[PDB]
Amino acid sequence: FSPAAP
Amino acid sequence: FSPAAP
Amino acid sequence: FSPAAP
Amino acid sequence: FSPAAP
Amino acid sequence: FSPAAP
Amino acid sequence: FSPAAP
Amino acid sequence: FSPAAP
Amino acid sequence: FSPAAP
Amino acid sequence: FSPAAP
Amino acid sequence: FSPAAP
Amino acid sequence: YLVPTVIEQSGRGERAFDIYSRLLKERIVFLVGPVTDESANLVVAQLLFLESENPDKDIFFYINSPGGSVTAGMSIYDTMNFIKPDVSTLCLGQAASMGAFLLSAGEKGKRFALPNSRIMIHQPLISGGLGGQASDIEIHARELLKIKEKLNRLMAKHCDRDLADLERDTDRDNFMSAEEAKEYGLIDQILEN
Amino acid sequence: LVPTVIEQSGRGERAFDIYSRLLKERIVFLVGPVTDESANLVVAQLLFLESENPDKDIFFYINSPGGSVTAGMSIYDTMNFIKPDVSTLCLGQAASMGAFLLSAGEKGKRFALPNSRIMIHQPLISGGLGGQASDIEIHARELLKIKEKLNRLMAKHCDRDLADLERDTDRDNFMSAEEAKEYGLIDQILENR
Amino acid sequence: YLVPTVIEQSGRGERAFDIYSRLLKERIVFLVGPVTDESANLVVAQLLFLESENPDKDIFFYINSPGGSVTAGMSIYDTMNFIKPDVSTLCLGQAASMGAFLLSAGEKGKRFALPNSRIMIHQPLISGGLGGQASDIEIHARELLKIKEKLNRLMAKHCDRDLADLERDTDRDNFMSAEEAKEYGLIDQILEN
Amino acid sequence: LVPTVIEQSGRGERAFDIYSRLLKERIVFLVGPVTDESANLVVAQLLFLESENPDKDIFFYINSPGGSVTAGMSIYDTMNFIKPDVSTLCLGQAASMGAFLLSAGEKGKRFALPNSRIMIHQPLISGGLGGQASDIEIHARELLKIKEKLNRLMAKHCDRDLADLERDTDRDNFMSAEEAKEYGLIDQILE
Amino acid sequence: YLVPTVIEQSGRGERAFDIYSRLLKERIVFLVGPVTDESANLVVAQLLFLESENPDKDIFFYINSPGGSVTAGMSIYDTMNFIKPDVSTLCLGQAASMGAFLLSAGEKGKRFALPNSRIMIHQPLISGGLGGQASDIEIHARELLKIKEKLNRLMAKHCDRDLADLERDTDRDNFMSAEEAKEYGLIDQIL
Amino acid sequence: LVPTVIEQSGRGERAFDIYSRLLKERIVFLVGPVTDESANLVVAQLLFLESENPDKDIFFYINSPGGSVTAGMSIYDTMNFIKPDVSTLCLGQAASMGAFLLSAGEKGKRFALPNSRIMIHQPLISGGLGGQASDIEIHARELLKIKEKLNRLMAKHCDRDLADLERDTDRDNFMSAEEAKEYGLIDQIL
Amino acid sequence: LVPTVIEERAFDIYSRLLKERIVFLVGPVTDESANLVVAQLLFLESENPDKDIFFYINSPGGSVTAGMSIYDTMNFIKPDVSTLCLGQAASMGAFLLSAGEKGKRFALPNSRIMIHQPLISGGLGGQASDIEIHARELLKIKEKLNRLMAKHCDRDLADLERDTDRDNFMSAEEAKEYGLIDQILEN
Amino acid sequence: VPTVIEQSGRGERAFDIYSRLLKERIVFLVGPVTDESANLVVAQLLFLESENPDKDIFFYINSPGGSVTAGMSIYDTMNFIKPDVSTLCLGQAASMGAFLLSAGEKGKRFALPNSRIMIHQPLISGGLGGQASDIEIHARELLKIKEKLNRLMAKHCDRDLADLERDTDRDNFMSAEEAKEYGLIDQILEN
Amino acid sequence: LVPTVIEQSGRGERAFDIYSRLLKERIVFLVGPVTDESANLVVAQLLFLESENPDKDIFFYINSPGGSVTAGMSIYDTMNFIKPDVSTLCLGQAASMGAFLLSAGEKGKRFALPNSRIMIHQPLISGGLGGQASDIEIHARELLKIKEKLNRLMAKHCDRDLADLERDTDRDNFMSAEEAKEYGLIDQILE
Amino acid sequence: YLVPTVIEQSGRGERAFDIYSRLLKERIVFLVGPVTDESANLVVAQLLFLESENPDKDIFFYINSPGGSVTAGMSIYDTMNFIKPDVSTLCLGQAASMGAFLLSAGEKGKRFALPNSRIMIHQPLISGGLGGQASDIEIHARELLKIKEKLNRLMAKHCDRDLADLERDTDRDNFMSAEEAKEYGLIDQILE
Ligand SMILES: [K+]
Ligand SMILES: [K+]
Ligand SMILES: [K+]
Ligand SMILES: [K+]
Ligand SMILES: [K+]
Ligand SMILES: [K+]
Ligand SMILES: [K+]
Ligand SMILES: [K+]
Ligand SMILES: [K+]
Ligand SMILES: [K+]
Repeated sequence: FSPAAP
Repeated sequence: FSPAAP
Repeated sequence: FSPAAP
Repeated sequence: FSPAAP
Repeated sequence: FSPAAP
Repeated sequence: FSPAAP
Repeated sequence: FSPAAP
Repeated sequence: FSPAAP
Repeated sequence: FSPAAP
Repeated sequence: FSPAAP
Repeated sequence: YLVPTVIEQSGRGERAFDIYSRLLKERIVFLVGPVTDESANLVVAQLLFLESENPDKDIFFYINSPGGSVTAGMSIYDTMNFIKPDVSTLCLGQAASMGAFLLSAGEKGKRFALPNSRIMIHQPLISGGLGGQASDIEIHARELLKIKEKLNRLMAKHCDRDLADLERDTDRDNFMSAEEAKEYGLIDQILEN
Repeated sequence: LVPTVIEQSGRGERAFDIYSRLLKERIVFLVGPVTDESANLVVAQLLFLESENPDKDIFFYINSPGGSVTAGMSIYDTMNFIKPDVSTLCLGQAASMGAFLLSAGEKGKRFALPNSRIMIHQPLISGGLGGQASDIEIHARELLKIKEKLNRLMAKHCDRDLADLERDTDRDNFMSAEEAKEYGLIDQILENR
Repeated sequence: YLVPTVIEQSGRGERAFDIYSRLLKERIVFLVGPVTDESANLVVAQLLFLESENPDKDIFFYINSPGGSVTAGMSIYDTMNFIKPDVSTLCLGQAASMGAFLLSAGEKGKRFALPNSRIMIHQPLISGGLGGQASDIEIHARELLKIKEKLNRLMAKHCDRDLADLERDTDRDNFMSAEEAKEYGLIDQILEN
Repeated sequence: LVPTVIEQSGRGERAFDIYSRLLKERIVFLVGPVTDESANLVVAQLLFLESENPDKDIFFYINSPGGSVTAGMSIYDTMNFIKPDVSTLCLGQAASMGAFLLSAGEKGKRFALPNSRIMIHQPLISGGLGGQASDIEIHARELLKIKEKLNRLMAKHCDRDLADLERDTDRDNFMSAEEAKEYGLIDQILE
Repeated sequence: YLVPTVIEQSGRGERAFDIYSRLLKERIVFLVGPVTDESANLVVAQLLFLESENPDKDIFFYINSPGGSVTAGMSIYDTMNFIKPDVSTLCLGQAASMGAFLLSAGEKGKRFALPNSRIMIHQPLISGGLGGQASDIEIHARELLKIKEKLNRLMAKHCDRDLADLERDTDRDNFMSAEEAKEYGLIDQIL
Repeated sequence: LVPTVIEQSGRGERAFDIYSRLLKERIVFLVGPVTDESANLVVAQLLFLESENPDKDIFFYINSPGGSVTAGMSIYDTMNFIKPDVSTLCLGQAASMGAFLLSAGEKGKRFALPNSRIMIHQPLISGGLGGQASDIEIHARELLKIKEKLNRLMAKHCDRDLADLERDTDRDNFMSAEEAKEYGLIDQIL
Repeated sequence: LVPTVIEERAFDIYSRLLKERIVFLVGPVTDESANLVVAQLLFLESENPDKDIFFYINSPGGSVTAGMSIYDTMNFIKPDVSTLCLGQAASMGAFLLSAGEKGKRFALPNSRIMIHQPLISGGLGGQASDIEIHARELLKIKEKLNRLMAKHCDRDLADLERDTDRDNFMSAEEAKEYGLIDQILEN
Repeated sequence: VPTVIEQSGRGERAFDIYSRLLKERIVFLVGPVTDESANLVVAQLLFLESENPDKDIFFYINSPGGSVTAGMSIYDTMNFIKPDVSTLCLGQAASMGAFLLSAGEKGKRFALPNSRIMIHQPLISGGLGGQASDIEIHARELLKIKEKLNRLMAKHCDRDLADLERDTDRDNFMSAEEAKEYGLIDQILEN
Repeated sequence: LVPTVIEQSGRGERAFDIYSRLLKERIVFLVGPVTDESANLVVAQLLFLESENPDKDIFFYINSPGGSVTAGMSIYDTMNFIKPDVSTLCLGQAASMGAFLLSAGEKGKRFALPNSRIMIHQPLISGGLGGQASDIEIHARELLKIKEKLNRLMAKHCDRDLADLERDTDRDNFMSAEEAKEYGLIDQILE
Repeated sequence: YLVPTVIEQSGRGERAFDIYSRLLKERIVFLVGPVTDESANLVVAQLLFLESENPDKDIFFYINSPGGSVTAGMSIYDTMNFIKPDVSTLCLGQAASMGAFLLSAGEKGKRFALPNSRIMIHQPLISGGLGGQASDIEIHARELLKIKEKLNRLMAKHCDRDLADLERDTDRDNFMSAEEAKEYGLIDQILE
């Protein structure tokens, strides 16, 4: 899940 | 239970 | 149990 | 059951 | 059981 | 059953 | 299953 | 199982 | 977990 | 466990 | 369980009775707990017996039931309608499903509930299930639907209401206080003292 | 086993089970969990005693963990309907519906023994709610209706506000006999005399 | 199981009795086995009946019990203390927990044990669980502690001892011979022949 | 089903279940496991029989595998308290608490049928001890007091030393009627 | 199950009896089904009762049993031998194991079987378990063998045969017709 | 426990479990009851074989008592969708959904071994229908749609009149391989 | 037992289809079956954030929260997630199918779709207060699912409220007509 | 299940998909928190730090909760190690799951738009049984846990202690937006 | 399912399950109940790590409710025998034998994480003591020998009076990480 | 029940082992938990293998067991006695019943216990089980008594003690500390 996780 | 039953 | 019941 | 018992 | 009960 | 009980 | 999936 | 499958 | 284990 | 096993 | 013994006075004779047999002498009949073939038939038997004792006096049918078997309930229903005496009905505790049906079936004008009684109506349900061939399931589905239709038709007449109302109001569980059942037309009067 | 005791009458030295013997003194027991059958047995005894003498007090002895709400309501409505004052007495414990009925006695004549324990709480359900959301909403709603009604009637029994009972039944509330009296659930604690 | 039938040869009658009803006639009451609401209430029922037969003659309460429900026991306790007749207690076999509590509660001077009876006392136990929320467990723990405190306090009075002694000596299971129980203050006399 | 039987009476005819009939002759049965309930019934019968006549013998017939110790003790203490001599008779078997009660009959009036079996041993517990070490110690200690008391009481019954009973109950000890007599458990064997 | 009520018209009056109590009145006693402490003690009570009613008249012990408890069976046996009345025995259906023991124990000359009756004898068996220390198992092994030796010995005396005959013939299940049972010496006559 | 065998491709020496070995010759098995997992695994193999070669026949070996209809339909639709002819062969038995899938093979390429057993019948439900009449009506209606769909699709597989399938599936109908061929359910017996 | 296919490299047949960006949801939706799906979706995106992903659903439904984790992943990632119903798509399965990229939601011709309101399997037990909290939450689930389904189907909320009141079975053609899927794949 | 290829710069290597995601510093907590599942998380956190102590770690949570002691081992690890542990809720974060979610590095606590959060006080099932003393000791401990949990959640959420006490008395369900408003997470991730 | 990780190094690179990877850094886990199998596994790891380097510290991570006394002691004796210092670290909980082993770590090197829970008490038995009184006394006496030994060793581990341990282990004794340090059971809390 | 993987270094290579196989290379063999046919035969298999690797080096038999099957225990016992290598025995945790028997059976001088090990010896038990004819019970009682006699005779010899002592001291459960087991003659040394 990026941004931002990653 | 009267009246009325009985 | 009296008094009072009975 | 007789004779003989009873 | 007497004496004493009863 | 006697003698002796009863 | 193409086309189109894939 | 051939013929014919395969 | 260091310092100090390890 | 040495000495002595092993 | 233990059922207490009480003494009735007669014509200088004295009679020991279990308390339910004693209440039966004043023409009170109980339906308590689930409705089964056996509990329904016992009620039928008592209704028949009371009529033969006196075909003109009212009978007082006391109901505290979650319901139960539909065909068992109908055997009671059909006996209540057949015999000459008015069968007054009274709800104590609760009258749900077949229990409410029978409560609603009492002689019009003589359907009663105690103030904190709970009444509940809904459509037929089956537990255990339908299993087998599609043909058999269709047959039983059709019968369950006929039952649904007939019970609603009969309930509508008991409540003096339009069929569409009963169909709307039994789609899911419908809980009523004594006043709401009275408003609905399911009973006639709420007893206080 | 229930011991059999001998009562002398006019032309009938009869054997009675000990509970039938105390019933003759207008004492009715509620012992153990309240079920449809145990509650209805009580209703029958209450109706019978009123029949014996509509003016004398009735003495309702309660030792119960509570039980079925509707079964309890059938006892409640009977206590209120019949002409005799129904005195209540708590021996052992009166919890939930047992305490409800205890508080429901004729005001002034609600008693507890000194080491009696009373407990009140909001309704619990065991078993569960299944399954469709629409159905769960209906039963949840009904459960909340039962919760408020019981709290409301209790408020009247105790001469308190609904908000008091809602606060004080939120979780299990154990009371000594003295606290139950201070609360308004009973009138007097017996000891001797 | 078969309870033998016994004949009592009155004068106006020859009477058959089950053997325990026959013993009830001489003011003997049994508490045998676990103390339950129903076994306890049966004892209460006999105590009240015996008082009505003669408010002045001693009653003899024979105890062989490992204990049971605290609230059921308290209903016997409060009944023992309320009625006018002195309640003699006799331990045969064993009197444990609430059994020991009730034994020690007999009229002082009239509490007995047979020479090989076993008496045991301890703090309250629960079997089953404390569930579920922390708030609820707190409520029930506090209640258990009040029961603990109260039982120690009352036992201290029965035994004519310091509260701190009962607190110390009931911390774990405390078995006493008939002689140790007399020396402790739980009973008055050990029966000879 | 228990057979019903017509009583020989000086006041008429009375129907009885056959056991109530035998109770009229002051015969009391202990059959099967000793429970609080089976024992309290015996206690009630002993007391009742004394009440009918405090001087006539009572005949206590035992066919029992034993059972609850405390339940057994209630019978024992009742036997010793009441005025009537309580004769004991073993038919079939008297094991454990059964054997204890048999040996507890009035000296001289303890009987066995020729093929009866007697068995004695040390206390057994079933279920188990749980759970905290402090608690197991307390109960172990109570069990040892019981073992010694029972041995002590049995020795007096058998006119032997405590040490004999300790030795002879360490494991299961089965006795014929004759061996039970020689041991001192009963007085006479019936013919 | 329902037991029929029967009317006896005994000169002048009228008395209702359950059908088994009715046959007891004619000194007929049933042992039916498995022998337990309760079913055996029930038989014992009836034998004693019948002896008290008339100590000189024969008693008729009807047996339809697959057997059961050895100690329970022995309490019946000893009562049969002890009481003054001759206890005639009759096998209907079957008499197996302790059932056959009791059948063979009837007063000699008065042991009967119905013609299609089945009789079976064998050595003692145990069900369940002896579990424990070798010391405990040895003890119970020895007790089981004493029982076996005693039973063979008593059966030999009942059948008027050699111990060695009984030892070999009870090694495994030994089914006998009424005729074989008579020929063996286990019963006297076939009805 | 499944035997390991050696295949020899070119620069090969490949060990295979014996079923993965038969899969390389475009043989796919349906054995035992049809479930979501057993049906989907077949689907995955059909798709894979198509990707290896969209033109070569695939050989679907069926020894099955049947099982889930919807699971069976996922196999059916995959058979009809993919470009390769899916030949079917019944060894042992093809009952219910099993017989349905056997009959669904490419016409001309439906086979049975001489002692195979075929059985067709109407839809069943195992377990029960509870609880409200409205819900029971809904599922009963759905079951009847399945009965009709399956009879119509089966009639098309067998080249027969609908009324025949309706008549012949009312109760369990056991067919020998010859009767199934005669019926139009398979094409040839080996 | 899952067969092994060769690509130099040997694969279980499902990992072989994952390489062609095919992800399966088969059987009941649980935390574990749903999270495995989420992981494969994230992985396919890292391999190529622009190529479509193909989500094959043969499922009777299952856990709602487990279902939402898949849903929120399908919506979050850059690749279009095409959905295809083979066998059946019922309840949460039907929800995930209708949630595929609009224009790229498919069914095989004899697929079955079913939608209904949330149910509880087992019980609500305990204090009335607790039952109210959970009843309230079940109704929030019902309301959200209806609004989201309506948006998936491009229909008014009132349509789904009416149409999920009881078990609602659809053929592939009916699912397409309803707005739940876009095309039926013949061959 | 399934097997995935990571072609490194090192070489081509087959991975199960979770090990593949672990390489990107993604750690999963899925399902009930047990001693085993929590310790596995602790091991992955420690391992990721040794690989690189400065890069963020991404803790993905889909959990109904479970054991408090198992959960605290995860919590203290999140707090001890140098890397920021970002938390992300997919599906649900309930009880200890919510606690752990709220424990992510402030600013890096995330939820997906339809994820669900639930918080409440500690409960026990199975039960507390036995002696009053023992029950008191465990009640006291359960109450201590409740105080610690409220105090830490209030600190995690930047809220007053009295708020958390109020809002955890019973099951408190929150949407992602409500969880954000409460202080439980920082952002809701849409695309 | 245990994640697979890659050790990069001077070897090239190898694949490890994550726990084997942690073992390489001399970290050993005791998680969950102490059984013969889990304990011996720990023993094997202690012996192996010592053979790898008899001078480097070993790090024993404990999250355990306890379990078998005898199994626990096998770990304890191995900790005390081998040359390496065995540091102990409590995450989640160390209860009973878990706390014993925690307390047994090299003095100066016993650690707990800030929210770890420690519990100590006297020995318990579950299942029960059943059979002969002779046998129950033997097992009671042995349970009491165990109680005495543990109190004496814990007292030595904690540098406290024997009497303190006896009083403080009489019933379940829950401690925070801070209270455990104050008690002398651990040396430092790692924030 | 994961079993850690460890790495061994040696001439021309690097090799991966489950940790118990790793300890087997150093001639350490475990008996852990109940003694069964399968656990006993596994021990027998490891003993025979170690002898074939080197018939003169000691073997180290680590025992943590509550006991178990007598015949299964005897197969280990007879194997210990047969092979050329000395079988040192070491008790960790506990050696009870057949566990204590095998412990006492190590090469004399090389039987060890860790300081907190527990030893327990007692007479043979059969778990509840037995049905049959009096003849069959006699046969199995007799056999159980032979086993009892053999075990006492063999234990007395392991312990260099009088038979009458073992008979006396195994009548009921006999728990020993490591120190007591050494005083009794059951082990030789306690390791500190
Ligand atoms: K009428
Ligand atoms: K009134
Ligand atoms: K008094
Ligand atoms: K006497
Ligand atoms: K005779
Ligand atoms: K095709
Ligand atoms: K997308
Ligand atoms: K950090
Ligand atoms: K060390
Ligand atoms: K050797």
